[PDB]
Amino acid sequence: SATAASMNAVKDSLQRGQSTIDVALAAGDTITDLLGKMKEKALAASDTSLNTASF
Amino acid sequence: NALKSDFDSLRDQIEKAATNAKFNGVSIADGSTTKLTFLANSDGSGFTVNAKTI
Repeated sequence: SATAASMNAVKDSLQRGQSTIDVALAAGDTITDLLGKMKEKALAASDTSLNTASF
Repeated sequence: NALKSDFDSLRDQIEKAATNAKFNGVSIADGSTTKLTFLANSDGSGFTVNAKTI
């Protein structure tokens, strides 16, 4: 029964790891959308036809 | 002399109409650059279009 009662620390530690990884996934979705926006921005700036101000 | 004056006026008109052909500070017909290249694909491939000086 002591070995069985020990497991609550395992459970709440796994929940804390779940919450940490969920925060990381939210930040990762944000950085992924930001990286795609820089994809489009550097692509729009890559061409030589632009004048200096738009560049 | 009158025909020469008309001819020189037409020549200056051609020079002005050619010099003024700009769009957003860049021109393909004035001879200011050898060619213009516009984007053609997401990897950066361009659409080359050679300049033609008029």
